[PDB]
Amino acid sequence: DDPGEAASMSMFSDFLQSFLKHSSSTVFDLVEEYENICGSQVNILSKIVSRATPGLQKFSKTASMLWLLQQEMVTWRLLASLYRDRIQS
Amino acid sequence: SKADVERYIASVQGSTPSPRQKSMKGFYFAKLYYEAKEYDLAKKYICTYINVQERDPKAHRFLGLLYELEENTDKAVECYRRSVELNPTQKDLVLKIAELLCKNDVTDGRAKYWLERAAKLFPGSPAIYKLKEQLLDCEGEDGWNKLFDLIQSELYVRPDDVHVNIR
Amino acid sequence: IWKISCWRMAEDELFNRYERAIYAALSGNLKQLLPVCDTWEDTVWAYFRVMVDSLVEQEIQTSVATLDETEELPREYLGANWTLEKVFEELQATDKKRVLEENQEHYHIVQKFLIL
Amino acid sequence: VEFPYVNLHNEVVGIIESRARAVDLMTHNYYELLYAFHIYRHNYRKAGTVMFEYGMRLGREVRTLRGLEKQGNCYLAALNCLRLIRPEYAWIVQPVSGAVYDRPGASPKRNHDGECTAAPTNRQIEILELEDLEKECSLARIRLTLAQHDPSAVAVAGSSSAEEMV
Amino acid sequence: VSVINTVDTSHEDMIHDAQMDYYGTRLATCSSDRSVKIFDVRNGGQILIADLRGHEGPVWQVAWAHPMYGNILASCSYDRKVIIWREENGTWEKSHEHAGHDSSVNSVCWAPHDYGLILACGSSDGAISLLTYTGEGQWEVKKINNAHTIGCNAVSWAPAVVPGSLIDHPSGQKPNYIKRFASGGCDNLIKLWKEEEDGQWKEEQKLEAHSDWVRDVAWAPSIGLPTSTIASCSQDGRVFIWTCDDASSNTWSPKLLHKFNDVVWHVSWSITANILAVSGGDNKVTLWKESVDGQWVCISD
Amino acid sequence: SYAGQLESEGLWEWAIFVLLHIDNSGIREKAVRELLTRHCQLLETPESWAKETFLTQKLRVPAKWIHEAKAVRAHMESDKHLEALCLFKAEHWNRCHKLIIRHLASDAIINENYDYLKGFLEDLAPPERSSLIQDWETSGLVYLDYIRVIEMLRHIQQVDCSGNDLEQLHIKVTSLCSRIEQIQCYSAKDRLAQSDMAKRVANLLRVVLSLHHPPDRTSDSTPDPQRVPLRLLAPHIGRLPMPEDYAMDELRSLTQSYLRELAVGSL
Repeated sequence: DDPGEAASMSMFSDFLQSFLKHSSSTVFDLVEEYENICGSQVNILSKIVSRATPGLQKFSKTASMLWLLQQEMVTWRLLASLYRDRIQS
Repeated sequence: SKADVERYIASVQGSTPSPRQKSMKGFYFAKLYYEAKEYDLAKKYICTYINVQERDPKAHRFLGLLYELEENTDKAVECYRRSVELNPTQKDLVLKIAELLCKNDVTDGRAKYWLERAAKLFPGSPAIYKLKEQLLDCEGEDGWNKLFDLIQSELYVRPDDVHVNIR
Repeated sequence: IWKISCWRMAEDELFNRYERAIYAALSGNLKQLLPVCDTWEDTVWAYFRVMVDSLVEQEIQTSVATLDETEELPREYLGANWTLEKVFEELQATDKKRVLEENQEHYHIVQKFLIL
Repeated sequence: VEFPYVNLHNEVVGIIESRARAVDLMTHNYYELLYAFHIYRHNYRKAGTVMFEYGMRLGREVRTLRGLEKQGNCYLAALNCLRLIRPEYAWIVQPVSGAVYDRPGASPKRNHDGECTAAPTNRQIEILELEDLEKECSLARIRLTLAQHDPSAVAVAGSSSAEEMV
Repeated sequence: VSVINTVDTSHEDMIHDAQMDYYGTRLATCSSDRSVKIFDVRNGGQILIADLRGHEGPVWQVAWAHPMYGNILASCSYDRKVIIWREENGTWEKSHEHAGHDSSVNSVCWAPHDYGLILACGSSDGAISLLTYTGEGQWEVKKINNAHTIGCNAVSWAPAVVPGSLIDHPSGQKPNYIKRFASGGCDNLIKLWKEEEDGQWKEEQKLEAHSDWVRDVAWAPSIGLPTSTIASCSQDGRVFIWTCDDASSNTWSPKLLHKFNDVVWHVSWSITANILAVSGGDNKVTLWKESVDGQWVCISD
Repeated sequence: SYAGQLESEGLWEWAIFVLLHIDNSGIREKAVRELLTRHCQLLETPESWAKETFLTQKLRVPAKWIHEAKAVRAHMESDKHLEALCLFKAEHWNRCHKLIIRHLASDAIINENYDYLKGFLEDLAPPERSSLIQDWETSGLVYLDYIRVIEMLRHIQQVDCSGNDLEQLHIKVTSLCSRIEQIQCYSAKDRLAQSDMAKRVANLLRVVLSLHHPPDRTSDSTPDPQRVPLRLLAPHIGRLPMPEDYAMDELRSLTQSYLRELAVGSL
């Protein structure tokens, strides 16, 4: 009813189709694609929130869903660096 | 070799004017003599840095390691003790003070006190179990009671691979 | 000598908070950098940016035997003990109520533990 | 003066300072002996503290022309003994101007039941930095400039404030 | 109404303003005699604290800062100056002097403490200045040139919680304080002003209903009230209330409160916003109340 | 209007009761904090205490805002003890500590009023509290370890205490020399407190070491502080912040024990 809560409902199957593309020998490619999926939905939700009239209460969930997936996107970025170093060392 | 360290330290003390600047290079001069096993020349160049940087915990720790490699127990301990005074984050060096005191005197209340300080920085440690065991075997019948409660209470943190179950 | 000069540009109240922070983020002055870091991410960044710069200065001043130099970089920064756990306690001792509320949300908690 | 106090520098200063604080300022030059002693030992900050106590005592006991002349010239000796110091340390320390030096040999104060009623002597302390000796030097000089015009004002001026003096 | 106390201010000449501190423990007054005077007024006693001299003309308004910054007063004058004064250790001295105006400065008003220590000042050249305390004695100035045509007469800040302007914020972020103020002038306009994302100041809205020079304008404190409200008065003897019933609409409506027989000089809100005081040109004050019918009724005739 | 009618005849705690029926949280918090910021007095009177206990124990008003208000009042009425205290009734120790270290510690040391300064410092010392205090280990802990070193010698000067406790005392003194070295002295007083703390520590170290070096059991004499080996004194005295006449009689005491190390080296 919020649009954001309706627009992110693919990611539960999109992350599964990305897991079923990779292996433990492509386990960083998996997390770089998880950042591209979350960053694509951050791009979509930003391109909805930037089009909401200020004070329209409904877009509260759209903004929380944007920030939640933006913090998720950078948490996949963090994982994709530090666990690569710790395995190379 | 010695002569390469001497040739480097001669040209690097040539490329130094004042005495305090020569002392400020003394830490690196001392490391190079230690890397030639010239332990007194290392001691002599670290002390001539310490008398110009009284507060460097690294220089006190390096002088302590040079006294450990001269078997001088309480001088290794004093330089390690002084390095813990100048940087208390060295839990490893609190343990190394207990390690060198229990290897010098088992009756020493400082050995038992520095083990107290090591245990309160590393609980559940078999190296600290054996540093207690080595005191408690020497505490006799009063030792045996403390040794039973120790063996029970630290097996309750790690079931041992062999020794503590036999003991 | 340039870092000693940039630290001096960070500590006179007549410089702008942002210019003090610019020279601080390039000279290790966490104490003049935290006066501008106004998110959780900025506050974690201030500690980590100075932790690397301080550890780099400690390896350099152990390995590069300079000559004639008669001024010190400050002993609050040269004498700095660092650990990852410490930074994530200092991030809970801060007065910045925003950082204390962000340091309780789910992804900022995950970010602490993945860094540790 | 020159070296008769190996181990003993702590006693000689206490002997001269206790003798100085017991005696009349116009009968024995103990503050100038103690100034010369501290100056020979390059202890300019103790020399200046001694000379400032001397100038403070002179205006507060010794309301005479030569008492104002020693007040000005002892404040001067104190001030120049601060100008010889780095601004890191160029300051004097005193009990507040109303705290009591209970003079040596005085019987301690009592209740009627006969106890020594030593009230807690909260050491509220005057600190005076280099400007404040320029200020009291300017005012002591002006107490004296009034005395070197009106000989009757001498009976008041030695412990007058700036607005009294205006 | 009941009198508590009757101050004699020792002023030799016409008083232009009388303002108490945030707690009602001190009073400040200013005059054609070039002085500003500060009093203790506690419990119906009265004592002089200071005779603050250091303007060179008649002083036209005073304003106390919020006590979160300590004991600070501002005052403005015919000589083009705004002076900021401060109490430290119990004595009052000048803590800033701003002469950056091209004619008489007719009004001053402090921001809500929630915005930082900021002063606004309105001038007879037609400009407005804003003075932001940056720290350790320093002040940023911003000057909005030509803010009114003919001249600027009054300035008043919007309260830092704009009604409705919080509902989209999820639990744990800071409020984005939208700094705004109102100003009146000799162009017959009231104008609303806002800070934009570059820190420049902008004319957000015009308010047009007086037929003559606007003398004064005051924003209502947002205590309990869900609407945004302003009062303003004029050289044609009118007072208008202005409501904005939706903060997303930015749409203001003028309601005529009264029309007096002469000029109205000043408008002053109660600290609970529920009552307005109105200074009439026949030397009177009248007091006005909003009813539960939203009608404005006098409580002093 | 009714909250203003309750403020006007002085029922400001009931003006809060009316304003607490505001369904809008953002207006409700501001209206209650703004009203508290007017009415909360520095004098914690029976009437203020009755209203504060009514607001906290009936109306659940967060007590943080009563003392936020008393801090804004303590700024206006200049009391920096009640400002530092009411801002700690808001949060953290640091305000009491950074008052003590500048305005109480140096005079308390110069007055030998250790047992008073301790009364603040051992309430700040617990690990629930000192772990939240800025600059503690180089300030409050240095003043407090100095006092506790004096207390543990005040006790060893009265009781048959063990070598384990004199080992502890020598370690506590050795831990203190290169920390009096590190005190943030601001005033004319702090530099004097630091330097007689240093003079006291140099001579505490002598008495602690002559109890580690007592005589052989052929003369029942008292333990000589001048028999103490130079070899254990100089590496710690060579860091103590002491004036040059204080350092002169220290250096003369060190030549005195060096001459005893030479004379009892030619027999």
